[PDB]
This record gives sequence, structure tokens and C-alpha cells, in this order.
Amino acid sequence: MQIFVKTLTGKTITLEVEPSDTIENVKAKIQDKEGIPPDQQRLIFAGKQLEDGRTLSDYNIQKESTLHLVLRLRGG
Amino acid sequence: MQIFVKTLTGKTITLEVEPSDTIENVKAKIQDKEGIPPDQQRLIFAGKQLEDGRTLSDYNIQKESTLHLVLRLRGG
Amino acid sequence: GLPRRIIKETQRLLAEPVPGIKAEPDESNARYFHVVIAGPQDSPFEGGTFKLELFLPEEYPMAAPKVRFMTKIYHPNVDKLGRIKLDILTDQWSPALQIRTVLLSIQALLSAPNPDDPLANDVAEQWKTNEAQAIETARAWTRLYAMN
Amino acid sequence: GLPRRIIKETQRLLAEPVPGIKAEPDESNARYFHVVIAGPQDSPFEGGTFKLELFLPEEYPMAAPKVRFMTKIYHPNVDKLGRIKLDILTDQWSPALQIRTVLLSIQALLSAPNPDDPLANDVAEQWKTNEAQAIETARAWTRLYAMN
Amino acid sequence: DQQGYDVEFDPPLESKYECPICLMGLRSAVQTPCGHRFCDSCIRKSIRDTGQKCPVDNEVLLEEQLFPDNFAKREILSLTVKCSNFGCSEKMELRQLEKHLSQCRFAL
Amino acid sequence: DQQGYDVEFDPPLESKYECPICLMGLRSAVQTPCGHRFCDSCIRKSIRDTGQKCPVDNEVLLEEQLFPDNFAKREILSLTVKCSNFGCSEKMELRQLEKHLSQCRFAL
Ligand SMILES: [Zn+2]
Ligand SMILES: [Zn+2]
Ligand SMILES: [Zn+2]
Ligand SMILES: [Zn+2]
Ligand SMILES: [Zn+2]
Ligand SMILES: [Zn+2]
Repeated sequence: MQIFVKTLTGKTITLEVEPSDTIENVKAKIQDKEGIPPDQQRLIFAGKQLEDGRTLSDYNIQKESTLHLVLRLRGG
Repeated sequence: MQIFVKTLTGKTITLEVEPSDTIENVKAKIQDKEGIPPDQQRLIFAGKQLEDGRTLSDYNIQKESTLHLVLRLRGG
Repeated sequence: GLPRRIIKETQRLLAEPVPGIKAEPDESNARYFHVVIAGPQDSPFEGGTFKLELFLPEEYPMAAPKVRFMTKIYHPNVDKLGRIKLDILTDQWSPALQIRTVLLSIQALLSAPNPDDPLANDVAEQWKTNEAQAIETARAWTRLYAMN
Repeated sequence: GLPRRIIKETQRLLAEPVPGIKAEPDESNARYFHVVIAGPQDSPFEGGTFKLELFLPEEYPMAAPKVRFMTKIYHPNVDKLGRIKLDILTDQWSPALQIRTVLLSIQALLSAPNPDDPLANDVAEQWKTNEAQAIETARAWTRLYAMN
Repeated sequence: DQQGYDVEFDPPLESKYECPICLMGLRSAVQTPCGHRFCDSCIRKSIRDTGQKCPVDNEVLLEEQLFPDNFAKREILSLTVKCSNFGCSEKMELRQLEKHLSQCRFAL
Repeated sequence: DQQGYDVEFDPPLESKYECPICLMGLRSAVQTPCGHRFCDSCIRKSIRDTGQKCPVDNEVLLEEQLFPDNFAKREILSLTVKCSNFGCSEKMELRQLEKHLSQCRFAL
């Protein structure tokens, strides 16, 4: 399936994955295109920060579902 | 009118000029695209080395006429 | 004559809106933004609509935008005046980041409250000591102050 | 197994030929090339067809290809053995240059003979002292040796 | 003061030739070690104001580590653009814009 | 020994991602000060064998003056390619080729 990923600048990219893929797997694919290391990325979907452990099927990310890219979030 | 210009590698580019344009004018347009200074370029058409002074109408270069690019030619 | 990033960044954000988040500039001042973030799914704030006021300073994009809630919200990382304890705004900013990304991070903050780095200390104390109580408190604060 | 530049460079040259110049590789050796350059317009060699033999050395493209005429030609920059006094081959070579460009430069050399940097000294002396005689001599040398 | 190239590209400017800081065509393009493009002025402002790091991934970036993407510059300057003046319909390469903008018949 | 990427691109490899020396995809791309792209090995061979100059225009070029076009590298690696083995019809990004070439069902 396809998934949309809106980058920092506002530009969109489209990846190819299955629902079995992890969030660590998707962050590794985003590294290949944009050149941002996976630990530095923070992905948002439906106002929920997607963490490395779970898969796309757990959060319920379907065909043509638009993710959002955010920079590293540490201390307040 | 259009004119085809075959580069050193074999790749072609197409410029926009009139017959009134000089060879110095065309070499300046080839500098803009490829980043080769005009003095370093040597243009060939019908087995004839095209020199800076004359125009395209003198050599009789028409619509969609294919030129060829060659490197600097000094001493033998 | 505004800086021409802001004029493009307004147009991109307005033309391609984020799901849940409304945002428009003030008619008398383009640097002020009428923001209204909807409450995220499966949170204490499920089915609420919270106002915010975002401001772009003089040296934007090199300085981060100042954001404050304009609605009462029971959240450990938001104080009673409305100001937000979020990492994008209190340090480590970069000009690559945009208004769109800030509002997404504020939206994400509502689903993931962090008492371990607090701002409202009474709320952060309440969240750690009795979590299920504080979530029900925030659900009531949504119904009182944040539903219409 | 040849170097895979040569295999592409043969295909490009063969698929997209240069007007006037025929070129094909030898069937038993891909480094040898059967070249036949046609004589250019408004020159001493107008309406001739001259054979050449081009060879690609071991460290091509870092070394220039060795080219020699296989037809008698009255030209100051070509000796009686057939070897050519052209600048691409005797110095200042770069691997960017290809077989296609070498044959174009040899084609261009026929229209513009230069006695001031000679190889055949008897021809170069003849060209400077009596130019109109030498052009008529070359026109006869074309008809004798280079028409079919 | 100096941002990127501000003009309507035709076809529209691709994101790969766009500056992350000013959101416009890369004026005097420069590339980082981590390997993305900015304007000359904009990235140096991000270093001088915001800090010695690449905006998009927080990698290490000194002011000296930058180098000009002259390959990218030549591509951008040859992209076709529309006249920025209100009413003018003519089109040209970006390199020829500044010349035509003096020659343009619609400017204030 | 090491040339560029040798494989049938689909669509065909654009000239801007092609090496002037080996005539193939730019393996570990590097850009000059004068501003054109080569492989890492190929341009250094042209310096070491042929001389300290840029092949296409004879400009000055030391071995240290080169720098990696990492922006170009990421673009090239994401271009779609066909399986080089005789008979195989499958397609993929260039980055995924080496992985699939071990997994391929048609190799000798
Ligand atoms: Zn910029
Ligand atoms: Zn970076
Ligand atoms: Zn105009
Ligand atoms: Zn190469
Ligand atoms: Zn160069
Ligand atoms: Zn295969």
C-alpha cells in the first residue's frame, strides 16, 4: 500500500509499505529519501505521536493515509 | 528558431536563437547551460569549425540543425 | 509589506489545512493567528475545541513563534494563564520548522501529557498521584470550558 | 569482457551516426574500428571517401585513441604513412572526450589545413609557397586515391 | 536582507530547488555535508542567529563546511518563469528575468 | 576497478545523473568547484593519470577541491531500475538492487 508523509517544509512524499511494517521500519525509509536519521524523526497521525515499537496496523494506518514529520522532541 | 547542440558526452541540448546571432553569442548561451567558458568551446557543423566572428546565417544554420561540441584545440 | 515567507506559509497552511486544526490570520495584523485546535481521539479531551493565539515575532523564522491557549484546559504542560511547556518553543528551534508543525506538536501534546517535566505544578502532582482522577477532571474541564 | 564504457560508446555511435562519417567495430576485435570519413564540403577533398583505422588502447579512456589514415591524402597535417598531426591525440587529452568527437575533429581538420604546425614537410612547404597549386594537387589526389 | 528568487515558475518550482528557510528558489545555492541545499545568506543566518547546525536534522554544521552547488545553480537559472509585474504575460528563463524587468512595460 | 552503477534504469537514466568518464549512474557522486558531477574513483583517476583538471572544460582541479554531492546521491539511489539478470522482469529502487541480486532467481 501507499502512505503520504508530509515533510518539515510542507512537501509530501509517498512510500511503499505493508501494515506489518514497524514505525522503526518507516523511519528508516524516510531516512533514505530525505537524509534525516531515524532517532531525530517524530511522526504524527490523528494527533498521536507514533513510537518505534508498534506497527502501522496497530495505529490503523490505511492506504493513502497522510502522516506528518516533526523534528526531535526532548526537554521542555 | 531551434538548434540542436550535441555535447562532449553525447547528450543533446536545444537553444533558442535567430540567424542574426553570432557564434560568440551561441557559445555564450552554451556557457549558461553547461558551464564551459566560450574560449574553450569549438563548434562543428558539416565538418567546418565555426569561428567567433561570423553569424549563423553566414554558415547557413537552419531550424533544427545539429551542431557538435569539441574541447579547446591549440597545438599539434 | 510582510516578509514573503509568511505570505507563502499562510497560503500553504490555509489552502491545505490540517485535519482537526483550524487556523487563519487576523485581518488587521497578519502576524497574529486565530487558531482553534480540536481535541484528539482517545484522550481526556475527546470531542473538545480549544482556541489558541499564535504570534510571529519580528525575526521569524529565526525566532520561534509565541503560542498561548485561549481556553481553560486541565493539562500538566499548560499553565493557568494558557502558556505552553513544549520543547519547540522553549529551546532548540530551527528556521526549517513552520507554523503547521508547531500546531501539530501542540495537538500531539494533548494526547501525551508529561508530568515529569511540568508547568502547572498542582496539575502535574494530581496526574502522578491519582492519574484516573486527573483524566476525569480534564474530561469535565473539556465539557465545561471546551464544548462550544 | 570489454570495458563497459566502450560497449555503450559503440552502441551510441552506431545507433546515432554522424553525417558523413561511417564507423563500425572489427568483428574479431572490438577495440579496432573500421572508420570511413567522407570528404567535407567546399574543400580540396570535396566528394571523396577516406578510410581510417582507429584503435582503443588498454587504459582507454585515460589514454587517447590511436588513429591513422588508410588512404593516400595530400594534406600538410597528415604524413605519408597516414598518421595525423591533430591536437586531441598528441597532447591535452581528457577522458570526457569520446570516439565521436575525435572523428569530428579529423573531419574538421580536412576543411582547415594548417601548414604552420606541419607533419608532411614537403606538403606544408608546397601549401605556403603555392597554395592554389597544392589545393589542385589535393583535388587530384582525391580523384586518384579517394573516389571509390 | 537578500532572500531567494521570488517569482512564479512555470511549471511550478519543484521542492528540490526550494530553500527550506525562505521557501523560494535557491539564490546562490550551497550544499551541506549532510547534503541539502540552501541559499548562501539564509543558512549563514541560521548559523549566526539560531546556531551551528543543519536546520532540517540538527546535524553538525560550521560556516566553513558549506560549499556551492554550482550544478544546481545552473539548472535553476535555466528554469522558465513568468513576468512578476501585474498584467505582463511573457515568459523567459530565470537568468533573463532581471534584464527583462528593466525592459518590462508594466512596472510601477 | 570500480566504475559507476551499471543497470537499465526505468525510465532511462537522465544525463544529469550520468558520469562523463564511465557513462553510467554516479556511484558515490562528487561535484567540482566549476560544478559538475563524477564518480569518486573516476575523477581521481582522471587527476592521477590524465592531470589535475576538470575533464569537460580544462579548469583547475586539485584532488582536495572535490566534495560529495550527497543531495544527488540520495536522488540517484531512489530511481527505479530493472533486474540486470537475463529473464527477470521485476523492478525496484537502485538502493534495493544489491539485496535483490542475491535473492534473484535467474543469476548464474
Ligand atoms: Zn533562502
Ligand atoms: Zn541536514
Ligand atoms: Zn514583462
Ligand atoms: Zn564514473
Ligand atoms: Zn568543469
Ligand atoms: Zn531479479
